[PDB]
Amino acid sequence: RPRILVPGKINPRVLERLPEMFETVRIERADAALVTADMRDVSGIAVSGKLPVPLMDAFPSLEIVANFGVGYDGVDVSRAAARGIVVTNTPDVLTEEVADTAIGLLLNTLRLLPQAEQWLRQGRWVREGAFPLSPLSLRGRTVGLFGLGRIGLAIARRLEAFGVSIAYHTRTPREGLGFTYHPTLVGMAEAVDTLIVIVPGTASTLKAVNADVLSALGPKGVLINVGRGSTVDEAALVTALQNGTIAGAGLDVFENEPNVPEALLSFPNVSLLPHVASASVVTRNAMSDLVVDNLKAWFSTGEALTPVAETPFRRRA
Amino acid sequence: RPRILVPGKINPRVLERLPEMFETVRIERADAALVTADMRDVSGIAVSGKLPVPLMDAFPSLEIVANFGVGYDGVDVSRAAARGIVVTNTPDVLTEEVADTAIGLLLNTLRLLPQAEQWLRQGRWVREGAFPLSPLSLRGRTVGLFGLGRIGLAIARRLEAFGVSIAYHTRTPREGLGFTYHPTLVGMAEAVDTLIVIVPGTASTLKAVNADVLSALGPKGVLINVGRGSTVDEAALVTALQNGTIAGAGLDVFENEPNVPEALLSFPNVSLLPHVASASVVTRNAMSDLVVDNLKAWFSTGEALTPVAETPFRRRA
Ligand SMILES: NC(=O)C1=CN([C@@H]2O[C@H](COP(=O)(O)OP(=O)(O)OC[C@H]3O[C@@H](n4cnc5c(N)ncnc54)[C@H](OP(=O)(O)O)[C@@H]3O)[C@@H](O)[C@H]2O)C=CC1
Ligand SMILES: NC(=O)C1=CN([C@@H]2O[C@H](COP(=O)(O)OP(=O)(O)OC[C@H]3O[C@@H](n4cnc5c(N)ncnc54)[C@H](OP(=O)(O)O)[C@@H]3O)[C@@H](O)[C@H]2O)C=CC1
Ligand SMILES: O=C([O-])C(=O)[O-]
Ligand SMILES: O=C([O-])C(=O)[O-]
Ligand SMILES: [Cl-]
Ligand SMILES: [Cl-]
Ligand code: NA
Ligand code: NA
Repeated sequence: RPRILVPGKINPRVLERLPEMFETVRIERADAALVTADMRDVSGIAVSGKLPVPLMDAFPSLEIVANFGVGYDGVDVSRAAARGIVVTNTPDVLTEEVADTAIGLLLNTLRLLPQAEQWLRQGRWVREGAFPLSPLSLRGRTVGLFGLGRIGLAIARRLEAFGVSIAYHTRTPREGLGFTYHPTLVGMAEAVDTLIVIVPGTASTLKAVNADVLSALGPKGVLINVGRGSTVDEAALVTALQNGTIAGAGLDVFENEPNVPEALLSFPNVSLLPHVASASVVTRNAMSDLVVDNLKAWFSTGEALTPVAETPFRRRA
Repeated sequence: RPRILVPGKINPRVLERLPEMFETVRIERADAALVTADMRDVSGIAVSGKLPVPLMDAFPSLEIVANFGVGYDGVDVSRAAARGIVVTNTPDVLTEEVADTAIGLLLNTLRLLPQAEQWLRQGRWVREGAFPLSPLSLRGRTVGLFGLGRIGLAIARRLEAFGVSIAYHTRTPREGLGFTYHPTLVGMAEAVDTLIVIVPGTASTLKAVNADVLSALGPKGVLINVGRGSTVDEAALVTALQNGTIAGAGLDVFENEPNVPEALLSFPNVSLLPHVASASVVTRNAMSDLVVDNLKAWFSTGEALTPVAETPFRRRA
């Protein structure tokens, strides 16, 4: 039985299913200091969260890293590729769930539904009367999707049914769709009043949503981030909200989770979520299955199910 | 200049625009006791909320009641019709807004987004870690719309883009659509796991969502009510939630607003809103304009813009 390392916390379904083919090796944190000599025969890793290079490089027989999540920025895929290690992620099985969350977050941001529920639950409906009217609405908005991949397209399909205009920005256009392409992010931001962020966290997207993009978005502007916190210049966002440069924001992800700047907590026009876009039992069960099924496919057939683009590898044993 | 009575609270936009053609007469509550002899020449009423018959019958020259809202169950339309009084409502201008709110409420009910935001805002992400996974999801659900009118159809169009099956129950089928018709409410409830209520509050819908309907909905069942509180047997709903007969509920409307039963507040699988489905500035401005424009059309041309079905009347002066 190949030996699979699981560092730190992971969905119990992964742990439950690894014994179908594997011996499991557990360490308490993703930390190379916890690796003992008896673990040097480990052939695979299943991981949720960051995988530091020193931990990855502690295993000379490592063949595969199975990442829990579609984003795999916590894995140094360049180093994995240089070592001939395949990296797998969990695309597709979470696409519709994340797109649902994005829409919920957008509606909560615009219509203040969480605050309205608080008003009721605190007894204010009885004592004070109606919750104040929301200054914003989805009606009449124009939405720009930064990213139009698996998840961005699913978000766009939803938004088509809400009667809003849709535009998008990607490095390469996706022709065949009826959406307006913008070759620059700032150009799209100028044209739209609602910006949805759903790109990976890479060097090319680092602080792409900056002061210039937020200024272009404009005074009716609403920012929704369901991608990675790294993509938004978080200090610039706080400034834009403070000054009324933009009208609101809804964020599922942040620069340094679980820490959220105190200033972001003060704004009554901001909705905040603790990175919950895929966080249902059914979707996390599906993600768990795909982590395990990648490992099973690799060790049984030599072909993973969902290798990442950077590692189109086949097993050599 | 005709004199228009405004009893109790109304959107200030109504009050701002009435002077274009009318003299306004205000009373503090919708209460016949507040009517003075000098008010007996009043020719119209603009009202948000209930209009008791004794108040309506205090005005012998009354020609028109302009209701703020598409639902007009707070007006005794049978008595208005018997007196030859036209009744107007505010359809269409709120359709897309209410449909938006219904989807937001559904997503908040299923994915616990308001609770997840509370977890973050209370500091729990830091010490306790991730918000627990939501037991429910929209993924794989089958939705039954009780009502498929202006607003029900708008909700269905949205839901088509979320990849869920859609069925509906109305007294008469709407052929031409690709949705499955059910001739009974209980039959639809059997077949679906998600019931969205969007019918008017009438004698025929009074407690239609009862213990039998909730039992048929079943143990994965989610109830969303954005129609009228009268349509749901609220005591039966509390029992069903307590016993695990159904899995969750999201409610914008209640039997005796603003009072919500204490038991409903205790359930962690319930989202509650203070009747906010149309409650944005833009949509309430449009509703205000339609109340005033009905009154202006009536007194200038003798034809209202949006008379109700029960009063297809033309002005006689
Ligand atoms: N909040 C959460 O829980 C979740 C967050 N995520 C995040 O969402 C991301 C996207 O997921 P998914 O849709 O499956 O990924 P895809 O690879 O299918 O799509 C990525 C999109 O981003 C675009 N893109 C990438 N780099 C740039 C760039 N520099 N400038 C402009 N566009 C760029 C791509 O187009 P092109 O290549 O043409 O530029 C493509 O349209 C994940 O990497 C993850 O970080 C996903 C799931 C859960
Ligand atoms: N929470 C909120 O803020 C809002 C609530 N509302 C409520 O929503 C209601 C619906 O508005 P709207 O869609 O514009 O109205 P419509 O008149 O356009 O649609 C009403 C629908 O209900 C159906 N219906 C009526 N009685 C029954 C019955 N006994 N059994 C089955 N179906 C029935 C009708 O079909 P059929 O006649 O064939 O039965 C029709 O499909 C309003 O009356 C109002 O009370 C609306 C807006 C705001
Ligand atoms: O990429 C993911 O799936 C994530 O955000 O966890
Ligand atoms: O019927 C309406 O529009 C309402 O609920 O106010
Ligand atoms: Cl998980
Ligand atoms: Cl109002
Ligand atoms: Na703009
Ligand atoms: Na059922």
